[PDB]
Amino acid sequence: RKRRRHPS
Amino acid sequence: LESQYQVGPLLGSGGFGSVYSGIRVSDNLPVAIKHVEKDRISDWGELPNGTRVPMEVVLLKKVSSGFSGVIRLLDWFERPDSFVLILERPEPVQDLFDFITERGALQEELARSFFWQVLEAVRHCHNCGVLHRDIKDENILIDLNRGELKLIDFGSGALLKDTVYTDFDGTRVYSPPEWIRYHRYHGRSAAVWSLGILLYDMVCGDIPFEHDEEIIGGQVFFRQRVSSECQHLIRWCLALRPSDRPTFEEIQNHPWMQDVLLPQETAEIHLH
Ligand SMILES: O=C(O)c1ccc(CCc2ccc(O)cc2)cc1
Repeated sequence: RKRRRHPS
Repeated sequence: LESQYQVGPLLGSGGFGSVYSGIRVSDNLPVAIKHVEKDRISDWGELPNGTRVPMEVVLLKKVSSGFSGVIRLLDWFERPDSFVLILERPEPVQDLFDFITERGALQEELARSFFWQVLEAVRHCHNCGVLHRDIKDENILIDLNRGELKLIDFGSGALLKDTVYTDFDGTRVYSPPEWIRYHRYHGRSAAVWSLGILLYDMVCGDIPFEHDEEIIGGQVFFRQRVSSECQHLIRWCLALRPSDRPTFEEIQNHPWMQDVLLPQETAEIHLH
């Protein structure tokens, strides 16, 4: 499964 | 002054922002030199000297007492088009997002120690009048030798108040359902919601929600083996109604939180 960062 | 610091190269290829490696010439202390453009600053504050500075500087100064758990602002400068922030630079570090990416779901003993230290750091912020508003694994540094966590990036924060917040510039997938639905939230219970997302992230290996519909749906599926005590804490932090969420005291008194490891034990058991 794709784990990603999330911009503020 | 580039006379007071030896400036080195960009840190993290810009993933922390415009942050450069530095060394304080006075005593070879490692520093992180963070640059913020005036044109890109959301909220402004006034210093006790009456000087107009970015809110991030105001919040950093309010928490900079030297408690280990938040990044310490050592100094700052104003330039024509920017402000420069001199932050302590712990070494060696890895941020908790990268740490979870390559370790996977963390053992509950390790998640307990990490979560406990995040709780103490957020309590320190609130005690200093500061609401961080962007608690997430990306904004947490692990000191890999000492086993100590550091909360970073106050660029979305605000002064702590008891009245309602109607603005928000933190991370949406960590924001609470009352923000998604009504664009209103109170500071402490919104922080508790983001801490539930963080705790799930630690023991499951990724955050639970990606879409607005999941955030407001009120259903937490556990994709990893997690103790009943930990699941209960997570679900309590992620109660849909803010008033159903625990206080920080109730979190730290929860059965799952007892018998936490010390930071040094944590480093020796799980990091060295
Ligand atoms: O508060 C912030 O926004 C903020 C705080 C700290 C940093 C520096 C992180 C770091 C430390 C050591 C290292 O070797 C590489 C990166 C960046 C931003």
